[PDB]
Amino acid sequence: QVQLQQSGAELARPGASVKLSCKASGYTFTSHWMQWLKQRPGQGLEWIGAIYPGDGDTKFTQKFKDKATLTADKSSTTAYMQLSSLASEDSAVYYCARENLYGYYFDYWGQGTTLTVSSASTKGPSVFPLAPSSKSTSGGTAALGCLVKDYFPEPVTVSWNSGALTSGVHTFPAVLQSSGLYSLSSVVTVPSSSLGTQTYICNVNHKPSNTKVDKKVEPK
Amino acid sequence: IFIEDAIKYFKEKVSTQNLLLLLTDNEAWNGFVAAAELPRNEADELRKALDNLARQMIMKDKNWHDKGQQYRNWFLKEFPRLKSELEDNIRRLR
Amino acid sequence: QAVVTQESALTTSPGETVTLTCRSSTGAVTSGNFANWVQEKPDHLFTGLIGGADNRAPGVPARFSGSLIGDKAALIITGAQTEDEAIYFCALWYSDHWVFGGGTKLTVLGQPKAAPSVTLFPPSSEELQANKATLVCLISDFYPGAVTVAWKADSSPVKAGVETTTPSKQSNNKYAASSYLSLTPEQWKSHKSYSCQVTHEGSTVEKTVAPT
Ligand SMILES: [Cl-]
Repeated sequence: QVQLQQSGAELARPGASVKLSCKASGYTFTSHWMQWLKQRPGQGLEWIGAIYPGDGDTKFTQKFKDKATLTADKSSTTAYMQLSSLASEDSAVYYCARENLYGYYFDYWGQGTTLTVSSASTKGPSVFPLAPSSKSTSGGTAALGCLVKDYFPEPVTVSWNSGALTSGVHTFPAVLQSSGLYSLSSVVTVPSSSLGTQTYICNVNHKPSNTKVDKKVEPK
Repeated sequence: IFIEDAIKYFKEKVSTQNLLLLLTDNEAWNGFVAAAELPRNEADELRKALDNLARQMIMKDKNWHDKGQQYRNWFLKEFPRLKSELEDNIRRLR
Repeated sequence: QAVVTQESALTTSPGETVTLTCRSSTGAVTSGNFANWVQEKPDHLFTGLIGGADNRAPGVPARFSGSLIGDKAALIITGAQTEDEAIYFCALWYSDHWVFGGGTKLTVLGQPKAAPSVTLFPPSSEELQANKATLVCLISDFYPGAVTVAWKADSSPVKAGVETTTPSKQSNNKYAASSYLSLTPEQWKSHKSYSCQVTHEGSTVEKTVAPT
């Protein structure tokens, strides 16, 4: 199976630079143009450029020529995009996608890197257990969760039981508070009888502050 | 070495169009190999390598695929020849 | 500098055929523009549908087809399903770069009203021990995607410290929102209860928690 795995710094200062990466696997890396795109919040896709890992050739829209630098590593089969002179308009989610050489469609996509360009301090979240109270636990099932409080910037990823628990999981989009800080909640619906016997763990990661926490959610 | 050196050049100065023009016309190849004073044995090895380079470029550049415009431009400039050659062929048979 | 134009929005119904179009500012869309369509679904799920105007990508249903009509490039959905409610982007190739259009939001009519599920959590003792308190009201699976949230302290309205999200389309086409009430530990233990009241199309769902 073809897979595109992205990685990169999620926070940068204005005027600074950052390099994002896209690791390709499952096909002949040198044979297809690797696309790079962005989506700013509340807008559509914008195409930045492409690279042909066979010979390192590149393509750009004029707008990004002296801003985005595309490179590729034939042996580790990873494409890179360096962005320079960062500004506000550069805050966006960055995608890498394969242009099928003879199909011409964009078939496989990276999961996107979220990048914020800001001069504000990172803040890591407090993580609180969201335990159901007695009146909310008398039913066949109940919702338990994690409150991910007061962080900056986006994103945070939450999973449950290191990914072995997936059914009933609902992670909610963040609120952006008037303090300028974000919060979000993740919940999972589970059988009521299991609260207090079964261990449920939320895995929270906030990379810009290197906050990585696995919080056990106890019965209330 | 020399041929190896030549390939690294056809990728720098020469466009895919110009390379095909060189490969397609036999008058053009001669003006090339004779002017370069190339040996005949080495000449074929080189003509073989450029064909190879021309093929790698076409795969790479969708502009030279069927739907690609450089192809349809090439096809447009070649059309007057194909038409007349097919017209002459028919007169004979008919 | 080249501009690509798509309809901003179209509606269809299950079973019907609908056509999306793509226009180029430089002239007619030709085969050399390699008209490219991608679908965007919730949580930024992008899917390549069509390449080179009519090449349908593997795994894409038959009901999608692509064509050069006009003048323009077109995306046809021959018998739309409710699961085709999405944003559709069209990109054109200009010799040495792609340009994306602004995308078309396709609505599929006939989806049934769904009332929200409401889950309300009191502050944790951990948060309280840190001299803070937040009430959490999670709101999910409602359609259409607008709700009103109100908080009550005992029976009185609360406006201060309320932070509420915009609704967000889930993968199953219904909406989710959340609302947070920030309090002091003092304010929390001084009322007998707090409530989250969510109104959706004239009907209200209410949840209540108390200091215990
Ligand atoms: Cl829920």
